[PDB]
Amino acid sequence: PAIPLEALRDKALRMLGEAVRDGGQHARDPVGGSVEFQFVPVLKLVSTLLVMGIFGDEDVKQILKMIEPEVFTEELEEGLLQMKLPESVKLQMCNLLE
Amino acid sequence: KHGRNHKVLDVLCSLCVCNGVAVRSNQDLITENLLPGRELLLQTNLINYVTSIRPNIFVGRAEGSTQYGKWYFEVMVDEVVPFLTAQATHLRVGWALTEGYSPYPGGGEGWGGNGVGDDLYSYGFDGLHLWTGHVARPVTSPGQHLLAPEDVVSCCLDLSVPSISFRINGCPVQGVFEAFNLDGLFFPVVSFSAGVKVRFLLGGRHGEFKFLPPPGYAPCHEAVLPRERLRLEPIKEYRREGPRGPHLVGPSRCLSHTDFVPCPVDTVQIVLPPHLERIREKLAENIHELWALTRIEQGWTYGPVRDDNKRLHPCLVNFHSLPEPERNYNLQMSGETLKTLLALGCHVGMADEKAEDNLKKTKLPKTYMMSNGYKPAPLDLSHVRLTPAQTTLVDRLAENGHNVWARDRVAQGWSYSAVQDIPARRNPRLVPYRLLDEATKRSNRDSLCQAVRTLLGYGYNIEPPNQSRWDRVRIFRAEKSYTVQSGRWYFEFEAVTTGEMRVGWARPELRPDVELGADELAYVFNGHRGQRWHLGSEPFGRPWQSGDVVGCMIDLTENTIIFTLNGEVLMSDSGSETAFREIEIGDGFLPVCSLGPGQVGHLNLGQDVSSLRFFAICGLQEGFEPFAINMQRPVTTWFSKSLPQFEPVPPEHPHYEVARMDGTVDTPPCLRLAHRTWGSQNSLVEMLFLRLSLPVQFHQHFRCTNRDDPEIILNTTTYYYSVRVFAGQEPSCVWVGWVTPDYHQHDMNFDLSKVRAVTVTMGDEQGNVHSSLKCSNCYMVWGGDFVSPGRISHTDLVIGCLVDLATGLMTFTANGKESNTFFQVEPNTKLFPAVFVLPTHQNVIQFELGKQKNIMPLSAAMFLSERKNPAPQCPPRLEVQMLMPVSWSRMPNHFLQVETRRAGERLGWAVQCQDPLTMMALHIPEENRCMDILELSERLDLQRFHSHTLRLYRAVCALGNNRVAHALCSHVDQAQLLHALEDAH
Amino acid sequence: GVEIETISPGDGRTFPKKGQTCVVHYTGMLQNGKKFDSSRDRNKPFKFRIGKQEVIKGFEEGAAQMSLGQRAKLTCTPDVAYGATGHPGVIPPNATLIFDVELLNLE
Amino acid sequence: QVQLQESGGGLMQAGGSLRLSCTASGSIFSINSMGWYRQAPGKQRELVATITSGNSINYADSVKGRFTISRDNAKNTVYLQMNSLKPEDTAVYYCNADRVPNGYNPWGTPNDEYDYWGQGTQVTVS
Repeated sequence: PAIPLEALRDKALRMLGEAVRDGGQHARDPVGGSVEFQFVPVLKLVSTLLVMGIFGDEDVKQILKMIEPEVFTEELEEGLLQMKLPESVKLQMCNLLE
Repeated sequence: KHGRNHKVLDVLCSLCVCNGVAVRSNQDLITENLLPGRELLLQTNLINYVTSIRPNIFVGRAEGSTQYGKWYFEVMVDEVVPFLTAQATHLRVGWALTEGYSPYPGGGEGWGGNGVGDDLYSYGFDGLHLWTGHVARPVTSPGQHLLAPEDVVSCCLDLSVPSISFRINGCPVQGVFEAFNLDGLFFPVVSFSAGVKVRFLLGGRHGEFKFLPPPGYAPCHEAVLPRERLRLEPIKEYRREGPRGPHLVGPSRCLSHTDFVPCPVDTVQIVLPPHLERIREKLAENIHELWALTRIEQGWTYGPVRDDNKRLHPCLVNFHSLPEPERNYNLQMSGETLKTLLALGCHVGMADEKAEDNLKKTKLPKTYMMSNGYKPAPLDLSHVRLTPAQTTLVDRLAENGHNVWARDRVAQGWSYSAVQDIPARRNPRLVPYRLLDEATKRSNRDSLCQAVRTLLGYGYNIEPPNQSRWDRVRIFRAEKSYTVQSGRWYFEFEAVTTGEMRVGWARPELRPDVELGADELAYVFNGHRGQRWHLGSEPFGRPWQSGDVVGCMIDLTENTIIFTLNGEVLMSDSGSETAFREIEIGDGFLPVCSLGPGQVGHLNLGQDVSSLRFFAICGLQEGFEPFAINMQRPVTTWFSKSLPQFEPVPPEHPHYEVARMDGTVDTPPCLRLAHRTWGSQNSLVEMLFLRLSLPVQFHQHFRCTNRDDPEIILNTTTYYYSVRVFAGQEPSCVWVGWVTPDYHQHDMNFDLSKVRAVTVTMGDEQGNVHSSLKCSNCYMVWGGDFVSPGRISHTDLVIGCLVDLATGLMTFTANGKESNTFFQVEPNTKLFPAVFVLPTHQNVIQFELGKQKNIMPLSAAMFLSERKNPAPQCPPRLEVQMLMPVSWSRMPNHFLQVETRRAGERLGWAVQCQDPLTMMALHIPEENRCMDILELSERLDLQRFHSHTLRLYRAVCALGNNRVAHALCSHVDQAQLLHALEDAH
Repeated sequence: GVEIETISPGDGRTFPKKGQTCVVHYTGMLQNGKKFDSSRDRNKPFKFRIGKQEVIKGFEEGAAQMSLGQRAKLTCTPDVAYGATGHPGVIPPNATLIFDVELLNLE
Repeated sequence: QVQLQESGGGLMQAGGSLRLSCTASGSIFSINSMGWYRQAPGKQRELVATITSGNSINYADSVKGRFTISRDNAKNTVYLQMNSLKPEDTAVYYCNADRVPNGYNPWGTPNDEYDYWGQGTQVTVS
């Protein structure tokens, strides 16, 4: 079945960015009831869209900045790797780095 | 046949795929045999929000009522946006009933919001259909189109004969409602979604009617009560918007149709002690003196010939010297006054030791200049004043006089109107004395005040002598996911309106039926009368005032709860600061508040510490943290909704027990009800509404249609089920029949005449009717009719109900005798078997699911898999459910922004709404009702079942089954998935 | 056949003919009010052409019977619908289909 | 309930004599002051001479001409006679019984508004 892929990619990117921002600012009501429920589905969707090749150059650059704003930069915000995460999130970012 | 079990779903998932290899045949078979039915599996969709607005005009009729029957109003449409946010805009106009019409945002029954016409208490029109009982019937009009901009709708109501008619753009509407219940008051109502703009026209000052009213129909604006001004308000609400923030509001107080009638006390037959010739004459003389003094103060005088323009008193004598009629007028004045006093608890007398001679009777400033002057003033007020009880007694005397006056006014045939019209027999002051304005209240009290002072001076020794319980309380609590089991927490509650509020800390298992503090499930403080409730009551602290903030702190390290009023810690009688102590943590605590009738409050948990008042005064440096401080989103709260619903009977219910006996000799499977504590102390008896958990559905098309004959058994469509009333239980207190899914009446005085009923009739252009359909929600027969045919009789009463799903009719029999009562329904209707009983014996009733000759049992009708099986059986899914008055509901996070403001005297009152608001709804097929998906946060069984259903969807779609994916796309669409992706709750 | 009932009036003169392209925003549902189709969820009008029998015969007759800009309700009896061989997992093997169609942008 | 049936006052030319009979059927209590009102077509309602028990008659502006009003308490019957006529006299006449005696009432508004109207009849002058 068909589905708008550009809008889905933009929505997933915005959701991942806002999830990272919410994770940085510690709160007592994470989305889904826990950090794992907040992060695993979004990471799975992002990884699927990335391996499928939907993301463009700018989107890939934004994802790289989200993963690590210091290492991936071109000539404050906390990267996803710096913050403490459960093992499922670790598996998802391992897939991303693969 | 067994129910909603997730293990069967797991079995199907294991059936679909094993070891990474997909079996296409199993997937296709499961998809074909499970999905198309769209039953037995919960459904999901996206719906809009609907809000209703009324013009605050209540009209009804009763025996001896002071109101008027016919009424009429106008509604004009300015802007309508069709298909906003993927759904058609909702817009209906009609009448609604005060009692029973309580719509709520979200949830509801029927795949979306109710609005107008989705219940048997409201009747509406939307330009193409007549809406009633959640049923839409097409109607013929010269202009047949949906409600468009620049369209005008005329709505009229007749109470002499129940009938509501509509007229669009002058063109009459051929369909009319009829024979609806007249209990309660009717008010205009409009229901709408986002993207509409309408305007009410009630005539007179507020708006101008586009078309003239039909003869005999009064404008709505004439029905406004004198005490209040015209204002647009929502029907009911549990919250409001204010400068401080969301103000939690309690239940409101509404009038009744019987309130308008006058009910005074008759005093004509009252006899009097021998005081008439002794003191009644003196009272009459004092009245003459005061009244003549009032005339002398004005320009009135006393000429020999009576004249009004010349200011000439008829008698024109100092002493009244009136003839028999004129004198007996004041004689009967004082006689009726004494009769009214004696009718009440006051006892008259003249024990004053000749105080009449001691009276001054000389306050004559010589202002009189003619014959009927020299009116002595006793100065009775100067000698003795009036006690507060005496003033109250004057008040009830004036009320009684006004009530008897209203009684004759109704007797002759007068009615109430906002504008006075003598030729039309309309008077704006004939409403009861309580409903009267203060000006006429003072106008009808001065003379009685003077007479009562005269009595005091003369030595008078007169001395003045279940269902609604749920509706008068409303409980708001924090969600069960925010339970705290450690630390120190603080929140605040502001009492805007003083009285009947109770704030404190509850437990996760707190019930909505019980009051706060009555049970051990909550530690609460009541500031109206200054006490604390944990189990019972005990004085503590001081009562609060308007605008007072009470801060509640709890520490589970010290196991204590502390209440502070305006920054000062409240203390008990002994001086202890802690209201409660030695509290076991248990499962945690939650913020909770309870509001009574007509009460408002502000619950500040403290998300923003800056807005939290009095926190620095006490709590900030004591180590207490505000409740819900660091979370990003506001706390979701759950409120106690008073909508009765059918729920399964708990196995541990102290009073009622259900036995399941089956397979016996010469007896079909049956369910028997018993009373556990009958004939013993601490036993409660009350009406019980029981139903079966599974319905039977009629066919779509009504195309007619010893040992049992197999051909007839295979060709029959009728079904049978019986109810046995045991010996010792009164047949006069049993009602047996069927109920529609939308039955929410918990009346403790239930009678067969209290059921909803409305006949919708469609006519042609010339007025010759061609269709008249009756709609109700309860089809039962009363055992009283059967027993009356003929103490305690040892013979049981067997009442058998027969239904025909093809013809569409149901019949009732008792003791094998056919009864004259029969009922007819419409296609695509499902009815649950039900009994309403008042227990009066240890053994009450027995549902028997059996069969007769050539008649097939209810098991086939209920279950598709056994449609052709004549053997009766009772699968575990079949269960007995009882009605429950109160339940818990989830408060929506966002609400519509309805803006109401009067446009002008010629334009009327404008209502607009433009901000969209959508929600995701989960629908139960069998019960035909839906709730918010977020409500699954507390329903842990439906959540698990739905999760396993999604897993089954993934399993059948697994491993490149694109056809199954296409089939699934119809059940779960793109919009639902996109909405659920960003759903933060 | 197909029963047509108007809901909102249309242009009234620009009726479609064979060989043209019509876009429609519709919402399909079962006879018992069980929704299964809606073009508004996809946020994309459905495009089709009269004469190539890409869509069911009842849908073609309903679309051709009504004019441009008209919102109307169509009832499709099973013999013009999928009939006995209905959509597996979507449509029961015997049911009539109710559609709420609105014609726009005729070509 | 006190019902005042008023009959008479047929159409007559100027100077004609008209007799009107008013009968108040109801409770004998508070039977007094069987006054008369007249509402001209599309005009204000004026007060005709009011007669009360005890042979008390109160006149006003509308009593111009030859008005003879007499009442009997035995059967609550009022026999109004209008011997003359004027073109302006055309109005709908009503017979109204009120417990207020001689236009005086020290009780207050509850008894002032305690009034019993009647059907009345149309009197027309050519």
